[PDB]
Amino acid sequence: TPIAGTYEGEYSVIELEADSYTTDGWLISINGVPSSHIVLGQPQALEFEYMRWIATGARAFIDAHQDASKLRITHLGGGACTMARYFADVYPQSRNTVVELDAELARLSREWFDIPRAPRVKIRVDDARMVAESFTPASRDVIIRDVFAGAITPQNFTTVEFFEHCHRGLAPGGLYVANCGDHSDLRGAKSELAGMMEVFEHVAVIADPPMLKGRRYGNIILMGSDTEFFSSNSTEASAITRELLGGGVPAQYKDESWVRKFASGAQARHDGVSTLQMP
Repeated sequence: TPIAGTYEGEYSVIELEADSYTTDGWLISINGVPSSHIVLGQPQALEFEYMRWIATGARAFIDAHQDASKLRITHLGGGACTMARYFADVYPQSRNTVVELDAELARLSREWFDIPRAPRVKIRVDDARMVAESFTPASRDVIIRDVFAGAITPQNFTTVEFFEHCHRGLAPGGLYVANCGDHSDLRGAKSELAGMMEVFEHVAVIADPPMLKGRRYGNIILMGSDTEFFSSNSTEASAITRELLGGGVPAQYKDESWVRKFASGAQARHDGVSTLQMP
């Protein structure tokens, strides 16, 4: 069992709180921001809406297009390794590699956050941008980006150069999926999409409707692949939709045609010029 309290991470303060009502339920917060929720022994139980959305969009794609018995999923970030733990249970032959910045969060995840052994879930303590730059061709089938959840994504995870590294690492036709937090101008999400469209042939999104409506900050799941995404009037899209209506916040699947209009006019981002200073 986890022990409730405050833990000093390498890059963050980590707080573990036991659910009052759920046996073996645990909330994990990072720098005061709720970041994951788990129920021990129930690796498919998710409480974070955007995690449910990633699960729905990624499973629809994997089920339609990929071979689960040999699936390789790279998680660039991911609070408590919970998404990795989820996919490891849904796809019991999958190999999930989580690249985590914080050595102490990595250690707590292995000890207390109820993950299966490596290679089903394998943690690498490293800078995720640097790991992406070293991807070799066709070395993974899915990449899930979930860095610093709750914050606007660091710029180096949003550029054409980053997406090009991800594209090289993906098996032909593989899936890129990102959690993007944005406030209601949506300039961040739209610029990420603009960069993704230079790199991947196809894009789709799963969106929080009150954020699209400018009511609040929210999450949008950005998907890119050289494989076509389902169209809005398909039976697969209806199945995705029924799942998206099952959470506490009903969400919407938007197909490539919608995304190209949504992000029209947005400018892709590029890595900044080098600002390295030498002694």
